[PDB]
Formats: sequence, structure tokens, C-alpha cells
Amino acid sequence: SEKACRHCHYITSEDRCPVCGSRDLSEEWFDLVIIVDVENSEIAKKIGAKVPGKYAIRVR
Amino acid sequence: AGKIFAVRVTHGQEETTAKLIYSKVRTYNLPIYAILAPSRVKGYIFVEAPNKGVVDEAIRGIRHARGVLPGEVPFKEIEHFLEEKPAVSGLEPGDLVEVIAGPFKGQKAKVVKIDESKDEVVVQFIDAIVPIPVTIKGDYVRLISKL
Ligand SMILES: [Zn+2]
Repeated sequence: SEKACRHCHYITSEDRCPVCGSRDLSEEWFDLVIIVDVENSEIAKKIGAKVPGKYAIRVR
Repeated sequence: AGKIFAVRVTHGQEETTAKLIYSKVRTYNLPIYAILAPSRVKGYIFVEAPNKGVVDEAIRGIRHARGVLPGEVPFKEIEHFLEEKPAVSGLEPGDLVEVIAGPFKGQKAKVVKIDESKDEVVVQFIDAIVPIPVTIKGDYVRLISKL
């Protein structure tokens, strides 16, 4: 089961966010973004993603 | 900054396909920068890459991808899939808002409470004799007056 972090929007299967530490994770989220290359990605810069991986845009 | 390409996929297969492409990208070190599967776009995902052939290559062997539109998508046309901010952000108890969509459209109300976790706002309508709290989606309101 894939939960999004409300604070930095990373997606994680576990019970705390592995990027910011938050426990505030939601099973409820929409719009999957995957950032492969943080340095080169205009998506990443636009959403302010710093770490390669799965993110949700809308965390609800 | 790569360019944005639309990739045709089987309906219902957007996220699953993004994820399979991502797996292959990682295995072969493909120069794909990002991938985006908006929940509001059905049958297409977007892949950010330096050029179109890098996407054509990445989708080979991927069962549910059907091809890459040749014409790149300007960045502005994906930006509206990219806004992480709850529509309720900035609303405070006492603010005055208008409902702009849905059954309560045109009606004005006072903010009781925001739930940014769910992007909802609890409101009391201005004209109501009985002030019952109504919770509306954050997108359906617009601020008229701060308190
Ligand atoms: Zn986080």
C-alpha cells in the first residue's frame, strides 16, 4: 500500500517518510510523478523535488 | 530541462505503465528525467526527456505503451498538473468567501475552519437563518475578504 507524505509529497510503503521524517502519510493521493534526474528535470524544479523517486502532487 | 512528450497508454494503465518505464530507465540508465501520470488524464502519460528518440527507446518492451506523440508538449500545458498547494491555504476562521461552483454557487459564507489535509473548508452561509456548518471542497471557494 502506497502512501504520500503531506509535508514533502514523497511516496513510501512504510510508516514514516524516508525523506523528511514525517508520520503524516495518506493512502489518499492523486497524480503520480516520478523524478529520475533531479538536476536535469524541469518537473522536479517546478515541484521542488530534491530526491529521486515517486511523489504525489495532490495529497488528500 | 528535457522536453515534455505525451505517451499513449492503455486506459487504466497510466500509473502501472509509468512505473514499468521507470524500472527499465533504472536498469539501463536511460536519460529520462521524469515521468508524470495525472489522475485527470486517462490513456496518456508524459515523459520528460532530452529528445523524442530517448522516449521511443524507453517504451520498447513495455506492454501497455502505444507510442509517443511527435510534437512536444509545451511546459506550460503540464503546469496545471503540477500544483501541490491546497486550494484552502491562506484561509482562516472568519474570512469571507464566495462559493463559485456546485450547488451553493454564488452564495457567500464565512470560514469556520479549514482542513488542509483534505483540502476542504467548513463554512457558515451569510443569508442562512439556521447557521449550519457546511464543508465544501477547497476548489469551490474564492476569498472575498480577510478578517
Ligand atoms: Zn516527507
